[PDB]
Amino acid sequence: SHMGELEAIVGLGLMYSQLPHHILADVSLKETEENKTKGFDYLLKAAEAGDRQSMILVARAFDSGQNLSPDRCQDWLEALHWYNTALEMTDCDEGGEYDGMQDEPRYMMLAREAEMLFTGGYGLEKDPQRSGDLYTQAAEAAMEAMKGRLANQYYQKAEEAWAQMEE
Repeated sequence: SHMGELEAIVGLGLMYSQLPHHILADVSLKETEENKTKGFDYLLKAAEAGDRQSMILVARAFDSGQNLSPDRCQDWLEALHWYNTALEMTDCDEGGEYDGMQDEPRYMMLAREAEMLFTGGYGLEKDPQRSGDLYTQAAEAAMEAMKGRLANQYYQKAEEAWAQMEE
């Protein structure tokens, strides 16, 4: 025989009205919603909205200078103001710190604020007594957090504050 070998592929070329979605499927949305939500105005609008985490973000943004952008005047009074707010509006200070993950470390926030207030920065007033007291609150918060080393560290910092406070 001499037929049947090498079958010509004919009667093919159908089912084109389906079109695999793996090809030729523009499903890209022209809406950069996520972009403007990652913008300074949003963080601070949410800071004014009442979002504690967002307040901490803008605070550290003013402090670190990074997200504040370097083309803007570095003010630490606004930062201080926001740190105050976070501490004053937290419900984990009066015996309500039972989350497990300390995403808001009271003692470290207090410590930073203390240092800020005790140093100054031209625009921020140096109030030694507030810093001393703040170190004590920080260290006590650390004691409560079973952070003995940090407590005695800022306590030693506190002792030096009142030692230099005697002027």
